[PDB]
Amino acid sequence: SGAIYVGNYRVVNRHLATHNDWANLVWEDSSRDLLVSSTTAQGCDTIARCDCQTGVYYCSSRRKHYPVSFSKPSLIFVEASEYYPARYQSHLMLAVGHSEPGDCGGILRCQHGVVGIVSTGGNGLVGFADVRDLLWLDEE
Ligand SMILES: N#Cc1n[nH]c2ccccc12
Ligand SMILES: [Zn+2]
Repeated sequence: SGAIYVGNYRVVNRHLATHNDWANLVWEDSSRDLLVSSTTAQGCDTIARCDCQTGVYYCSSRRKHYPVSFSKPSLIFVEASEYYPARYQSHLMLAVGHSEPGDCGGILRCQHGVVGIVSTGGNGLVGFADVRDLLWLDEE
């Protein structure tokens, strides 16, 4: 689990979005595993605007932050999951690291701020849904 809170936006994994998230839907992309909902409270997170390929992510299944090198956001084939069929996920960044299903929502961060959230795992890889292209998260 986990979310990004920026302005009046809550960014979550689309497959973990709650009734409240869907009732307050701003934007969702199935191909990216992202959903953004509106919030009444002002969020404190800053989104990275950059093309960093290194950062640190939080891994709930290890209670650890790990530094990683990750690929630029791409269209990648993602095996079967208990929350998705085998399919192509877009805007996905891969690193070598540990990721189990409950690690979804762990934040990847660089010096510029939040890069994305854990979205995929298995085979010793961790996949992160990029948010840095969603420039609209940064105003109203
Ligand atoms: N987990 C974690 C964090 N590491 N660095 C941060 C900076 C701002 C907010 C949260 C964190
Ligand atoms: Zn950066």
